[PDB]
Amino acid sequence: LQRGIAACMTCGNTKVLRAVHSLLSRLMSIFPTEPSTSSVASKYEEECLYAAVGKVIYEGLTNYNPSQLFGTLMILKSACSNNPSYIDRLISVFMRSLQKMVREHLGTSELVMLSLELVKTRLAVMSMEMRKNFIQAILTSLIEKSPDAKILRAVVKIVEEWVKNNSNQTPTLREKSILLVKMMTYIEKRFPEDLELNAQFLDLVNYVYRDETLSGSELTAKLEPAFLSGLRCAQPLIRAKFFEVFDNSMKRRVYERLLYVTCSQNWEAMGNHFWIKQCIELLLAVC
Amino acid sequence: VPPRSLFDRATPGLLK
Amino acid sequence: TGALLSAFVQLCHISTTLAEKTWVQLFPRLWKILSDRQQHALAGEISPFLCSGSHQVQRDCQPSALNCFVEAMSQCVPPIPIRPCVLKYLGKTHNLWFRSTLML
Repeated sequence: LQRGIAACMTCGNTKVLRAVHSLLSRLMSIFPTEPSTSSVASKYEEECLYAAVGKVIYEGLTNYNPSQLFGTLMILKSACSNNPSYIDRLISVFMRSLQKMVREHLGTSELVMLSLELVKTRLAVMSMEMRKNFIQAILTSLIEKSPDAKILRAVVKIVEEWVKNNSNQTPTLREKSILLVKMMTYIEKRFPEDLELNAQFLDLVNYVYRDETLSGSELTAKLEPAFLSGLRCAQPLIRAKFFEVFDNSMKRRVYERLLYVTCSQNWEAMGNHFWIKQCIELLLAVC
Repeated sequence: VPPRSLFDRATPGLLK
Repeated sequence: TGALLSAFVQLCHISTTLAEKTWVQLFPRLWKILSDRQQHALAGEISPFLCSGSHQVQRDCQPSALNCFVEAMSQCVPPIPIRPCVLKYLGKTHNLWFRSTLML
């Protein structure tokens, strides 16, 4: 069967790639082609013949779409099922098609981008040469010019997972804060009605403010508008979880809170809001 | 810059 | 009492009207309990906060926050120190025309 199933890997789609996904259960065992040479497989590789096509598929997609796009999606999902790592050579040629399809916007491309962001974010190995371009493309397309809300929600998910880990330090504070501020700026401007991704971003910033405070305290300076917006949001649970952290940061004394709200708090970032109700919140919670 | 933070509880000028 | 204040605040959240009034009616109550040492500094630093520079986006807000804040401040018993220039500025920019004239 190793000689035959390879034919299906040639992207004879006819909606059979979903059936090729069935072979993922087999790859969950070892998939030893990445951690070592390809010759470490024992009479089930002829994963050499499959990795070969998975690598060569970049040809048509980079030399120029939905067909080859879904083919790449499924083949990289199957190959990256068990072993999350893969050689940099294929990334360097595949991530070009990402931007090429991104700038082509002028339906399945959304799912392709979702899968690609899922597969690429597992490991970061570039020496800040192309990774810069990766983060720039992210912040300029998935946040600024993303037409669909699902891809924005997915990038919010990936950056949440990035800020969530604590062990190993794959992300860095600079690009993290850049992504966070670009989100704060655009996510609420271009998607005000879709409260789902807004609540997700607000939960992300609430976690950033709540957990890992001993490590990060400079990032809070730029994200003041995000915190204020989450405090004045129309959702009661988000407002409550934001006020519970806004209150504990100050002494439970009426004079201290009054001085704070009168000289240390800047309401400019609020924006045409009746912020005095937050003053009522703060003055009545200390009772 | 000093270890400042707009979210902190820095309340200056209590008697100044 | 904790069950009353939480629901009171959650009710003031949704209604901008009849919540401005709560601040106008509660702030002077707070001023009453503040000692002279606290009241002096608070009144001396409120004017910088009445200006507060870029806190002007409320210029087009119907119930501008500065309106409610200066109303509450004026409704206190001892609030002597307030500059007339800032009063006229608030009256012109914000919807404080007649209140500012009465104070002046």
